[PDB]
Amino acid sequence: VFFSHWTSKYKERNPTEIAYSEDIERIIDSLVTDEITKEEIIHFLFGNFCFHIETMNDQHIADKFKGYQSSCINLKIEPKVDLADLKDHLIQKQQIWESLYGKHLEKIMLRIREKKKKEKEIPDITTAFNQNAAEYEEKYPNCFTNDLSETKTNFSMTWSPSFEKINNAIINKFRESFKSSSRVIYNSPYSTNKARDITNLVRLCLTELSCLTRNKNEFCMKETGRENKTIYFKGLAVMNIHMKKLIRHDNEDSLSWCERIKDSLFVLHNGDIREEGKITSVYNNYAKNPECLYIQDSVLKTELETCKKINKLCNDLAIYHYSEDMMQFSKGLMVADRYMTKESFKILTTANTSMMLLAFKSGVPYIALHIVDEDMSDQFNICYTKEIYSYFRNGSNYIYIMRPQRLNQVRLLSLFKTPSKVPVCFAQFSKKANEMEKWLKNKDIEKVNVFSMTMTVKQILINIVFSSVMIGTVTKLSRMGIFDFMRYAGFLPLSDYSNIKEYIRDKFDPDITNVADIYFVNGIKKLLFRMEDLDIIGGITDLNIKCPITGSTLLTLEDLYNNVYLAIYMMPKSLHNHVHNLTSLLNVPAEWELKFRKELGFNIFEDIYPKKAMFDDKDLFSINGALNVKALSDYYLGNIENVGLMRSEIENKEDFLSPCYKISTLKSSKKCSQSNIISTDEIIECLQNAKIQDIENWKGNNLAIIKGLIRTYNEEKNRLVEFFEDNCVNSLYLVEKLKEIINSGSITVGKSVTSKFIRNNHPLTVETYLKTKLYYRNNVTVLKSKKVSEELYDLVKQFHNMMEIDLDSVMNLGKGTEGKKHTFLQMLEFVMSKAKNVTGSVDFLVSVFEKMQRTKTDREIYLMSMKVKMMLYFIEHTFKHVAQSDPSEAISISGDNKIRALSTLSLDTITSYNDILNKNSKKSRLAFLSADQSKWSASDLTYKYVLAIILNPILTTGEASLMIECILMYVKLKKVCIPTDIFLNLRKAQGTFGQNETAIGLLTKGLTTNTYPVSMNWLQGNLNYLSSVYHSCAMKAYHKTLECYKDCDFQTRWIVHSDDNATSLIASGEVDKMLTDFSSSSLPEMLFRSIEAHFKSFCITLNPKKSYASSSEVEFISERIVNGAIIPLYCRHLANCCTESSHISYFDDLMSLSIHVTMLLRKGCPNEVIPFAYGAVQVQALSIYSMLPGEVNDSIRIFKKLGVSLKSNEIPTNMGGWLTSPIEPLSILGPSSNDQIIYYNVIRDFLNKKSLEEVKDSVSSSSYLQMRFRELKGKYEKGTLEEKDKKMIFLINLFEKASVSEDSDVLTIGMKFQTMLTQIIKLPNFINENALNKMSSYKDFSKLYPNLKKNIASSLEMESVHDIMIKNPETILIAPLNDRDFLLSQLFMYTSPSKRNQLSNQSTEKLALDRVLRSKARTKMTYEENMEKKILEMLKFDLDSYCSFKTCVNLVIKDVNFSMLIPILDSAYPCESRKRDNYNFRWFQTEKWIPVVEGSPGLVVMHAVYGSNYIENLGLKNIPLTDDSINVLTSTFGTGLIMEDVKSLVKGKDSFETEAFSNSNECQRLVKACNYMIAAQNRLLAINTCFTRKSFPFYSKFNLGRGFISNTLALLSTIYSKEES
RNA sequence: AGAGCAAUCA
Repeated sequence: VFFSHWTSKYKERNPTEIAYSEDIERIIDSLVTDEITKEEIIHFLFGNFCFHIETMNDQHIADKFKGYQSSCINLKIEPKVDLADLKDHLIQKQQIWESLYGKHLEKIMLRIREKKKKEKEIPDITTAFNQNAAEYEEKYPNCFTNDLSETKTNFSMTWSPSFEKINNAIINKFRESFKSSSRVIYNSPYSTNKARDITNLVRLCLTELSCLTRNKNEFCMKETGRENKTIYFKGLAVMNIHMKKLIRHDNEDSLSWCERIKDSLFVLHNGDIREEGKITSVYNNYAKNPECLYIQDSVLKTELETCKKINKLCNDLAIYHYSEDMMQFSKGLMVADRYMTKESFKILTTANTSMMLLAFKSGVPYIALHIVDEDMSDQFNICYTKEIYSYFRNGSNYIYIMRPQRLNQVRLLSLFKTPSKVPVCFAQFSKKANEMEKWLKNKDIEKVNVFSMTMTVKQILINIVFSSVMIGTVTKLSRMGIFDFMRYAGFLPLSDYSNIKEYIRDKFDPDITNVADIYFVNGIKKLLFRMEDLDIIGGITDLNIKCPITGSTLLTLEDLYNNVYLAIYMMPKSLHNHVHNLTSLLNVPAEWELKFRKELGFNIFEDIYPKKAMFDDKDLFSINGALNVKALSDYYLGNIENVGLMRSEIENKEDFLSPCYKISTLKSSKKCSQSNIISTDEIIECLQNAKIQDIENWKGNNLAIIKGLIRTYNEEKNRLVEFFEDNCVNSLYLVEKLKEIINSGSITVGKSVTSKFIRNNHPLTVETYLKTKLYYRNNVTVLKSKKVSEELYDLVKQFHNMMEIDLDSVMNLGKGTEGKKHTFLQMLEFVMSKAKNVTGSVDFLVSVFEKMQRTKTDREIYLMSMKVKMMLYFIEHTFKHVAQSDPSEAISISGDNKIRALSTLSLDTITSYNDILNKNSKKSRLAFLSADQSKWSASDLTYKYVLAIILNPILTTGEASLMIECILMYVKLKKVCIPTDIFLNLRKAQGTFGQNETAIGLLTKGLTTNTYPVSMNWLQGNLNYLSSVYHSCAMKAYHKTLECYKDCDFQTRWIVHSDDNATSLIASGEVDKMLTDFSSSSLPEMLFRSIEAHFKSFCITLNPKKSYASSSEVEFISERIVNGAIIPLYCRHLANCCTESSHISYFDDLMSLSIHVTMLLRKGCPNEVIPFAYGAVQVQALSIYSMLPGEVNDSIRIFKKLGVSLKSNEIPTNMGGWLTSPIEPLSILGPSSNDQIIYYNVIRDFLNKKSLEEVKDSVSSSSYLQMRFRELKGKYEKGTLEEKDKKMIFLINLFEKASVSEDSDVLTIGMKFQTMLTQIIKLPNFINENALNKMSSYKDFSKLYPNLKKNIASSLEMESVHDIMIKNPETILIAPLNDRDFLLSQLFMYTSPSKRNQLSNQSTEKLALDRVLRSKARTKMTYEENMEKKILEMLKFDLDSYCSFKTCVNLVIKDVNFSMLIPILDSAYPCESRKRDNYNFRWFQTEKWIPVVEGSPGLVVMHAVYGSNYIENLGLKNIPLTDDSINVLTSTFGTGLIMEDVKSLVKGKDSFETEAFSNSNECQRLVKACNYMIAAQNRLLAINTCFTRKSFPFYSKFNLGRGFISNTLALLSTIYSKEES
């Protein structure tokens, strides 16, 4: 049935004695027990498919039986002759294999009893802290000091005192103040030549050098005296342009000092006099009158007043002005990295009236100067006692000079995100503080003041201000460490967890280097002391204390979880040093491989002899062996039901029989890191053709090779001599030529210059130096990051025997659909036959790159080659559907909603069954376990998967052999290549200081090899489905083992993600005797110890610290759920709103952040934080791209200057507008709703109607838009235009010019936003030529069409190129149908300007600085002038825009979601009758969705957390617009190649005449009007489509659809929140 | 002086 096709060519290959390795024989020989022998285990293993015989085809049964007979013949036994004999043997087997679970149960009970007695008990938390400090002191001697005057800087690198007096005025004020007598006073750091030098330097630079000037602020130094030069040079000598000093955790002096620091900072913040600014304007717009974001304003009146009071406190506590000063100073410091030299300096002044920075030429050093009044002098001295060098007095003021500093670009960006970070932290902490929010509710907005506060509330406010500043201005790494400890130290209020003292004893890092984080450490210590003192409301009886903001009288656990996780998630990412981070990341697999190698008996040099028979129920690296195959057989038998249907579904849905470019994963542009090196033949032939007469004529590769071998002769003479001996016959000739070269004197030599030799030279030089350096009878290679699409193009070229690109070979074959194609497994078998040949095993080589994981500890990403990527795709996608049939598995998720769906399904099913089973039973106990495995990749085995390939009943004999061969080569041939820069750094350090090395220097033979072996550690992310299938198999085996206990009945449930586990267990019966036998005091303790023992038997290492068992709380990955009620956890979206952006435009960034705003609205956030989230995303977008109000490059200012009739809130977001949509259309529809509402409002205003029903009823009748356009034309002709008509003209022309926009040569088969408009304005990216030159498709393009196309004859070549494009339009119009449409499309992608900038490699952090430099520049006109001429061209009428107006009206009206949301939003009853009976943020739930998911019916909920569908798919019209605009563009290029003044053609061919008729009018609009009435819908056989009609079908029906209706669905409420009433 | 703790950037 269903025509089972042989999907391989390896039909005659068996898993044993036919594949490349004989490891299967000793895998078998290591599996024999005392009761089950060799013929028994091979009978079961190679013939257990007979249970899956009712649902397989006859060819499948015959092939598997022939494979069984061949394998049993190969393994030297007598096979069974018939199926009935095999079934009789198999039922005898199933008896002797079912007699194992009792032995396994006794083994885990003995293991639990053995592990119980070995532990040591920590007496208390203080002793745990002392033991951690003692072991850290043993690791680092003399680290702890008692002198506080030698620690690090306290208040980061920033100092912002408030100023009381209302660019050159501040500078000459500092000039006037800095000319008094020398009354310089120095201070001790905690109660002096550098201070004298810096004081003389600042007084010289402020007296004699500031008045040669440039750019009104930057001055140099040449024409001054010798004494002034000496003072300046001493100042820069001071500037410079283990040694750990730590303080203990039990210091009370640091606590008192930090309390005084907090009080002095709060006194300092209450002195500012400014009341206008840039951040203040946007935040006061969004939060001063927050009723403009809601629809039903009158039904809630406490929430909006609380938001207003928080905004008033932010205004009165200088939060906005402090953030503005930080952002301005960071922008100035980023800008100051310019073409200046070391003898010139810059003066930086922000809008603050008395703060000055002296910036000099790693970073930019600077000096800060402040002028404080007499009343705040002592508080300034206390608050900044660490960082004051000197101060003096002038009149009634004090002048302060601060220390020299230095900052990196990432820290400058982190300080640049201060207005996004700080105010939302202030808002959330002030909301979560109970006494603060009740005082704000008690007092009125006219009477809230700082000086009217109770002392407790004032202390809470001081803690909130200090915590908000220290969170939003994070620069160091000790804060990152203590917040990671605060992340993992929240497991106190649960049951048995085994990390109340062990986690603090092991994983705590006492890296306290200043006195500000002593506050956080004391807060977490107070919380743990209170917890150890001894749905769910917490803190009303625990009486605990918030870690950041003290905040007594806690309401719920949700507030503390959100506060702590917001503090975790609002840290930067890329703050680690590159060399140290990469050495640690390369050191972890080296030691984790040396541990396995030294444990299991292998020495360093030998290979990976697979099974030593020590992989049998041991501790470190072992499985049971004879239990794993029974568990896998039982899992397959209970899981796989229909083998033929499952195989057919795999072949259809995953596309095994499709060509490789039809696979989405193997086609997209990622990095694959192939190997590339210059061969030795090139080097020796370059040395042969090197001419002593042409020493001065050496340019390029010859010079690079010559410098490399000159450095090799200077450093490793014997190595180079033996290299010449083993690679050239005329070694003496090469040696004497070397002597003649080095005796010429026309070259340059180099000493030890660290990584600068790599940095400022050619890569060819350093790679030939490494190759000539590390010659040890081997081949050393480096890795270069290539592209996946480019490697697929090269592989498709190589499969068709096209070694070199030929003009006629590609074009001669591939006619139509019925031309030559290929399949994925044909390519895979060709690639495997290539890679099995002897080539040095270069295909299995991995490069390691650094991921950014927001923590001080860092993860890594691995780059595997194309061949290994294809075998991993094969394995991981033939195991994808096996996980899709498992209901207890959660890697086959439909996004993020399904995770919560099956988590709540597990919890509510086990709670319901416990409530059912509790009635009239003997005893009942329930437990849950949130588990996290220790090391999922390094500590696990890989030969456990070979045992799982064989038992698969889906596969047949021949594909399982190929998978076994792939895995056996993957284990044995894998190695990791060290990057060249850190390799040379390690070699230099070992040469000059160490002469000995660590585990990496033991795996490498004394740092003489670039690559080191890693074998049993399959790297992270490579096997994500197989490991989860094995995890579920292990859990099912655990349940079947628990079934064997006689006294009690156990029911287990589990949810499996890779490296995750959420187990739940109900036990009934003799629970006391059961717990006595299991040596546990409670069921969570039993579950913890039994799961640990069983997983250790299944080679899965459980982490005893970061895993906890409880009785009512489950945590799968996040968003913990208690008693069937979920905890929201919106703080991830809250922190993502303020930190992460794409930095590609303003429009795209605004929609990307609005996605997070919508998701935060769906996750159930309080009403107060919503305007601050609006302001935060607006501050980020406007501060990076379209400048925030108060400066040049605005948009409202440009509109006001040009006098456009649109209002301030009517600007669309593509023109630089603001996110001004209401909240319910945002939460339901999405970020495109503001553009839709703007267009709908101007459409209703122009058509003079009242309701959407009337508008659509008038539009649906014909002869209406024509008469409206005729009336508008007559009004423009007479000149009696109105405001509504001008707005409609502007928006019609905006929609018409959005089709043109700029850089619109993109194919864009799938868009990101599905928005109605386009981007319109794009700053040109940083485009190079070297990265374009490295591409092999670019080399093929430059070889096939010559160097005239590299960057008369060029015109005719481009004419021929577009002629062959016009002759085959399917190449540029469709994604590649077959061969002769993919590779030549890749060559065709390089034609014309503005098509080669689609290949971009700029990171998201190196693009923001480029955009900051680019926006204040000419890229040539300007940004503001480009915008001004765009509105000047847009304000005119322009003719034949009726079709654009009609399509705009149709696209607005036709949306079913909009047309069903708008009347029910306009006519929704406000409250009651089971709508709005609660008011504590229980209106954000009901009025958001309950009329809507009752309008779109199928629900009964009142309080829910939503995971929505992709119902707003507004992308079925923009893709036709893009496709026929692309066809119009290439037709325009062809006809402009033909002739000029193309308005009417000269009667060429039929395609030219039809394209002339197309572009006489608007082609996209008239083909839309044609497809509106025609219903052809041809079958796309690529034969009759050209026969029927060329142009209109070829750019109408070839987008696989026309303009049709959308679909609505009921928003998919995952599960309820806890219902309140 | 500042950043970091593989003996690193200035």
